[PDB]
Amino acid sequence: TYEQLYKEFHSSKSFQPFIHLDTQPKFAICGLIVTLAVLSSALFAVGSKSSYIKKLFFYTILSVIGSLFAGLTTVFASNSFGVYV
Amino acid sequence: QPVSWPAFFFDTHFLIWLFPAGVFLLFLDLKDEHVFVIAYSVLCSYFAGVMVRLMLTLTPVICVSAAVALSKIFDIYLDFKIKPAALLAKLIVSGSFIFYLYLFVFHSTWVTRTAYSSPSVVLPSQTKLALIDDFREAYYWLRMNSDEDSKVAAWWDYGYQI
Amino acid sequence: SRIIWATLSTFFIICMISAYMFNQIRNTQLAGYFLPNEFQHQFAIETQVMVLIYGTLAALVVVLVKGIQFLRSHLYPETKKAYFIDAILASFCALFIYVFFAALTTVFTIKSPAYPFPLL
Amino acid sequence: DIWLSHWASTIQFEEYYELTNKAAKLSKGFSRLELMKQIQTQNMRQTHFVTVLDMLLPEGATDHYFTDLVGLVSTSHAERDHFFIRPRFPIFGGWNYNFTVGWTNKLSDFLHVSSGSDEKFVASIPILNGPPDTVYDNVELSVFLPEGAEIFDIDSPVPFTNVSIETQKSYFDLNKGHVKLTFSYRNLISQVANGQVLIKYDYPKSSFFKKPLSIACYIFTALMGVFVLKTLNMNV
Amino acid sequence: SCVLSVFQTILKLVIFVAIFGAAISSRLFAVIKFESIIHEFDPWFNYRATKYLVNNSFYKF
Amino acid sequence: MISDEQLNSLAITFGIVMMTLIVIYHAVDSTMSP
Ligand SMILES: CCCCC/C=C\C/C=C\CCCCCCCC(=O)O[C@H](COC(=O)CCCCCCCCCCCCCCC)COP(=O)([O-])OCC[N+](C)(C)C
Ligand SMILES: CCCCC/C=C\C/C=C\CCCCCCCC(=O)O[C@H](COC(=O)CCCCCCCCCCCCCCC)COP(=O)([O-])OCC[N+](C)(C)C
Ligand SMILES: *[C@@H]1O[C@H](CO)[C@@H](O[C@@H]2O[C@H](CO)[C@@H](O[C@@H]3O[C@H](CO)[C@@H](O)[C@H](O)[C@@H]3O)[C@H](O)[C@H]2NC(C)=O)[C@H](O)[C@H]1NC(C)=O
Ligand SMILES: *[C@@H]1O[C@H](CO)[C@@H](O[C@@H]2O[C@H](CO)[C@@H](O)[C@H](O)[C@H]2NC(C)=O)[C@H](O)[C@H]1NC(C)=O
Repeated sequence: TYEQLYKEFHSSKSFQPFIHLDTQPKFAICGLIVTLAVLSSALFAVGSKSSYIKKLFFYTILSVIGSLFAGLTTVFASNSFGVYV
Repeated sequence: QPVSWPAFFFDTHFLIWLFPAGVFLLFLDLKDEHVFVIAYSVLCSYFAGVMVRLMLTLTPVICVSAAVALSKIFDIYLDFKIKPAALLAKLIVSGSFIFYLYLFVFHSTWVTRTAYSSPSVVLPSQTKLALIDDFREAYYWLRMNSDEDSKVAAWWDYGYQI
Repeated sequence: SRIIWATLSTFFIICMISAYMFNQIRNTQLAGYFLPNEFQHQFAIETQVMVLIYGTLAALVVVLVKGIQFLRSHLYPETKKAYFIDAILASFCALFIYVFFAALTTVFTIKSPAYPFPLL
Repeated sequence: DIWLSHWASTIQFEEYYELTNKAAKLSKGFSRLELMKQIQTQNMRQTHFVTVLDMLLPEGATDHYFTDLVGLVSTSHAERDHFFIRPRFPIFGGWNYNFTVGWTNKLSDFLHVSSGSDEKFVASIPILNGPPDTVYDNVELSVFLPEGAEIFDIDSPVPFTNVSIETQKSYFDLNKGHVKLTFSYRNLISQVANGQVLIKYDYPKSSFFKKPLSIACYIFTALMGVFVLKTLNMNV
Repeated sequence: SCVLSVFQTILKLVIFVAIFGAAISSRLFAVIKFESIIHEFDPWFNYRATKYLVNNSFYKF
Repeated sequence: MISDEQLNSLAITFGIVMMTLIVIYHAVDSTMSP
């Protein structure tokens, strides 16, 4: 019903955003420093020398952390340059 | 189509006079690798002497030979492992070539911004800083207001853009 | 030998990047040194002047690399101040690089009249 | 095509017009001399051809653009609430012109959170923005909800010809993609069809954070792919 | 070469980031000033041939 | 979008950071190599 959805529309709150667009490139830069420090220190855990199981362990936990900071960073840096989502 | 020397200074700032000294410095310890750089310098320097689009194959060997001469100078004048006279001389000879490396950036960005960054479609003749897009106006008239199998006989140097 | 082929091929490079064949193909004439405010065209002694310029900066580069141990002994017989004399001599070689490179960008400034880095 | 976006909190309008001028055609062809003298004589009264278009946009519109097929057009003027447009050639009687305009509104005034559930949104979209004197022979209104949205209810004030729900992959749509809810209206008037399309959907936070987690899944499997290609011995 | 190789590897990587930034950002004086469009009379056919490749098959290209 | 003077400042600062860290790499390499 268009009238039920019209009443249900005009009696509602507005969209309160999660993170605004004007603070979001700063999250992109700080997130780039975080995931670049974590992933930049992740290729040297496989890089220098170790055993195998500790190299696998620290590589996979540090690659999980740097990978999720990388994904959230490129969402915010996607929204910063003009394209959205 | 021969070319004059201000295109040689214009396209490469200070690499044009490290280009021969790199070759002469690549003779004095002549491995089998360096015969390629010498022949690729002597040959393609002739071809860019005769033509103008053969400057484009000359451009990499100017960078390689300038990079071997400048790293020989920086090789024997960044050895910081003493005495204040030699240290003062090493700073006054390294700090000159660092200054040319910084001048190369401002030259290479001024030349790019002025002489090689312009559209071939928008024609800013300023008949006032006015832009002119009569080519896209007319060609988009042909795209919009003509039957899609009409044949357009223009002169040949505008043949692709149509 | 090796140095003679080096000097012949390097001098060939000097004569080619100083645009000798624009003076060979396009028959140019001399009037009175340079063509001011005219980028494309060339006088026939400008090739000779630029051979002097490019040749002397390349010569100062190779003196500045493999010419410092040879001129600290040929020009001064003593050995007690080797670092002092060859240090000063390398510094003067850098100074002549700066002078002749200013004598390159000055000539390019009188060729192309609006050049914002004349280095003088 | 409109594009709802919960991460940017913005709605993004893009419109593709294929307009003709059904006025009287002009005899003796077209001559720029008579047109330019007709401009230089007086005042540009009311006549047939099209020189400028007045696009009436929603209230706060930010990033205006106006392109043709071959490139962009620089003769456009985006003043407050009004987007003026000059095409490349003046559209005389019978001539065609296909162009594209676009702008960007904030989402806080087109989208409204429902009351019963926090993760259920209701959007009301302006059905038609354009010049004040136009008649639309075909309209297809594609609204694009984000990747995890699920449409519950659909209401339109104008009786449409068609409606369908598809998906379409835009930038960083690693999974199935945006939910393309597309309406097909046939015969509309610019002045008459004052309406808003009401979509009621949900968009839970389980699917709101799956975008950076999906991009994190590709970066993670790429780097474990790097680990397999560096613990592997190939030395003959 | 205990610590030195790591520091020279990091310097080499930051060097190629600066080289790619200088080698991309110095090209874009005509795209950012006017528009991204194909220039200078010849690559309109290369662009139309690439459009033919991406709309149709490679066997048809 | 970025302007043209700001792109000129971006291109020049990538050039200066580029040549600066090249010279730093060559100094650290030429001092501490056998
Ligand atoms: C290798 C490490 C990362 C390397 C990073 C390299 C470069 C980043 C630096 C600068 C680039 C940003 C400049 C954007 C220019 C304006 C955009 C535009 O205007 O063009 C866009 C093209 O969109 C793009 O391409 C997206 C570019 C996104 C770049 C953001 C950074 C992400 C980098 C990727 C990281 C790895 C990915 C992993 C995925 C699994 C045209 O959009 P449209 O015509 O459809 O407009 C209408 C839009 N509707 C359709 C919504 C209405
Ligand atoms: C190989 C390494 C590559 C090195 C660099 C390569 C290319 C650089 C050359 C040119 C770039 C110039 C940009 C031209 C376009 C202008 C747009 C513009 O300037 O955006 C500016 C702001 O931007 C910024 O704050 C930049 C934010 C931080 C940048 C982060 C870097 C991206 C990389 C992240 C990838 C992480 C994943 C890791 C994967 C391992 C705004 O513009 P607007 O008003 O149009 O936005 C539309 C209006 N809102 C604001 C409402 C939306
Ligand atoms: C710009 O938009 C206009 C408006 O839609 C497009 O015009 C349409 O183009 C198609 C194909 O060129 C025409 O179909 C033709 O119909 C005639 C009979 O009417 C037939 O003889 C042809 O074989 C073809 O099927 C269509 O009539 C025409 N519409 C109008 C109102 O003229 C135009 O193609 C678009 N141009 C570009 C460059 O996208
Ligand atoms: C109503 O819209 C649907 C879209 O779902 C149309 O169906 C598509 O029609 C195209 C023809 O151009 C086919 O290629 C697709 O396969 C169809 N999709 C489906 C799911 O059927 C349909 O034709 C439209 N009907 C009318 C009367 O406009």
